[PDB]
Amino acid sequence: FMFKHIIARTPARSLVDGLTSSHLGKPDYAKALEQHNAYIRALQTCDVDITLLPPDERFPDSVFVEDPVLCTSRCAIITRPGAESRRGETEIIEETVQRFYPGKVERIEAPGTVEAGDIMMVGDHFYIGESARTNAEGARQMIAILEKHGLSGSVVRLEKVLHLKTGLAYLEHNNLLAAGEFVSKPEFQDFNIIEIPEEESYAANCIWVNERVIMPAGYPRTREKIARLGYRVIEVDTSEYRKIDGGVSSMSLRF
Ligand SMILES: NC(=O)NCCC[C@H](N)C(=O)O
Repeated sequence: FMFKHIIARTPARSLVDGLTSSHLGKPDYAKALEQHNAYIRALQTCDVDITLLPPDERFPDSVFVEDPVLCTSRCAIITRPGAESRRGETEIIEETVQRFYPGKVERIEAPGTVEAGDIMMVGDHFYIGESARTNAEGARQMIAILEKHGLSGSVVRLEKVLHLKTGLAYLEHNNLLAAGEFVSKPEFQDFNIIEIPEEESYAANCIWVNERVIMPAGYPRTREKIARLGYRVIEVDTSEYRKIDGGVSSMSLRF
């Protein structure tokens, strides 16, 4: 398989006020702009076309387009963010999704809450984390939609991270990056688990795109663990997004 498209959104000046549970300082808007540009330039080398949406000042975290939608090979499901300040992000991305998925857009409804960063796609199976942002009802609604379309899904329990993909990344070919509490999960033991060292935990969030793997710059052990598997590794500094608990998976929709 291969992805044909990516969707992303320019960061807003209000990014400095993005939600966070970290204490790594506040994002520097000018520097964040340069990093997002570097991220797009990396994506321009991955044989995909890119749809880059304009910034929206009303939504500080709207650069993290991964959360408001789940794009699959069969349909797109608009989610329902658990974070109060981000629920409205579904509205500003709906027109784009509708253009790519005519007559194939589904949606999560109350009382469900889902943020797609909690979803990890492995073939036609979708692992969905039960977090502070994605509740069991939301997971249920999503699994039912996936099943309606011939896909499958399951719930993964978590307690220590913001979203499932904060500490996990599937790089195709059975290669799974795992950090913290996901490393010893029974559901993931038939994968080739690549345990991320503690000092480099942030680097568990990486993206496979057409045999290239885009990862945060500054995590050398992880970079070598991926490189040796045969992937073309591209390093992009995302330090300003790390400050507001986001990374490379967070910043795009890939399908
Ligand atoms: N899928 C993701 O990695 N989402 C990260 C969202 C970070 C944002 N500052 C938030 O707290 O919602």
